[PDB]
Amino acid sequence: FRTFPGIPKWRKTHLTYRIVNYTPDLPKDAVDSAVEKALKVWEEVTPLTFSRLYEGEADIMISFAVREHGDFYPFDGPGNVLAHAYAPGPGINGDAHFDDDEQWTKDTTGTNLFLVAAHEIGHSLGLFHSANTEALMYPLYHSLTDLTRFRLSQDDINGIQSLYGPPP
Ligand SMILES: O=C(O)[C@@H](Cc1c[nH]c2ccccc12)NS(=O)(=O)c1ccc(N2CCC(c3ccccc3)CC2)cc1
Ligand SMILES: [Ca+2]
Ligand SMILES: [Ca+2]
Ligand SMILES: [Ca+2]
Ligand SMILES: [Zn+2]
Ligand SMILES: [Zn+2]
Repeated sequence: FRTFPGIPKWRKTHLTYRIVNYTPDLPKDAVDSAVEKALKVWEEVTPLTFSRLYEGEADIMISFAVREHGDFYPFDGPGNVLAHAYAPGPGINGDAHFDDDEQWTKDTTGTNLFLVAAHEIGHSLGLFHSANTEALMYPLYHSLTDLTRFRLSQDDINGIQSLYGPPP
C-alpha cells in the first residue's frame, strides 16, 4: 500500500458523510447501498465508524458532477477519470466526487458505482495507490465477473490499519 505524502489522516474515528446529490443513472436506494457498502468495507477493518448527515457539513461530502464543478480537477466527459476523492482534512479534503458523464451501474457490465466508491473512500481515508494488482487501491479501474466475489485485499487492510489500527 501507499499513503499520501505527509500521511494525512483523520484524528477522530467517528466520521460523518453526506450524499449531497444523486446520479440520474440509478435509483437512490442503489446509490445509498453502494455508498454504505463502500463505507462498510473500511469500517469492518478499523475502529472507524460512520454516520450520515442530511444537512450541513459532513467530513466526507459525496457528490455527482460533470466537467467544471468547483475544484482544481474538472471532470473529463465519458471515460478516463471516473471519480476522485481528497485525502483527510477540512473542507474539500475527505470529499468524493463522481463523474456523472459516466453511466453508473450496479452491474457487472458498466462502471460500477460500489467498486469505484469503495476505492474513493479509501482515498477519503488516506490511502493512496497500491502496487498490488489485486488491491482495491490499485490505480487502474476494473470490475469483476462476479461482484459477489469482491474482497478487500490484505494489502488494503494493512494500509488502513497502518493509519487507524484494527477493530477494537
Ligand atoms: O480515484 C482515482 O484513482 C481516479 C482519479 C485519479 C486519477 N489519477 C489519480 C492519482 C491520485 C489520486 C486520484 C487519481 N482515477 S479512476 O477514476 O481512473 C479509477 C477509479 C477506480 C479504480 N478502481 C481500481 C480497481 C477496483 C477494484 C479492485 C478490486 C476488485 C474490484 C475492483 C475498482 C476501482 C481505479 C481508477
Ligand atoms: Ca470521465
Ligand atoms: Ca470534507
Ligand atoms: Ca451519469
Ligand atoms: Zn472534484
Ligand atoms: Zn484512486
